[PDB]
Amino acid sequence: GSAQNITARIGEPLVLKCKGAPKKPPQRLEWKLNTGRTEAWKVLSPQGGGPWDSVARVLPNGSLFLPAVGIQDEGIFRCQAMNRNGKETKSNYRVRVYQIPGKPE
Amino acid sequence: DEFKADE
Repeated sequence: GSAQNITARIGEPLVLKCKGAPKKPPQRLEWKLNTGRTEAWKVLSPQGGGPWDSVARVLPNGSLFLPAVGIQDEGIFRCQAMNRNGKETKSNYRVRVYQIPGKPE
Repeated sequence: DEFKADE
C-alpha cells in the first residue's frame, strides 16, 4: 500500500487494514490517526470497546471498521506494528469524505 | 502536513 488514497462519503462505512499484522493480532500494536483541523487527532487501539455510532470499532484481526465516516472523521490513518524479527511495519492511508473544509474557526 | 501521506 504505502500512502493509499481512499474516498468516502459522510455517513458511509469504511474499513482499513494495518500492514504488518497477520490474520490474528500477534504482539501489542499502536495505531494513530489525524482528523479534523488539529485538535481531533486520536490514538487507535486493538480494542476500542466504545460506541461505533460516535467513532468506530476495531476488528479482532487488528483491523478498523467504521459504521459511518462523517465529514469530521476526515483525515489520515496511520498504523504501526512490530514483528518478532525486530522490524516494524508502517501503514499510511489517507481518507477523504464528501464535503471538505475551506474556512474553519 | 497530513501524516505520512502527502499529495
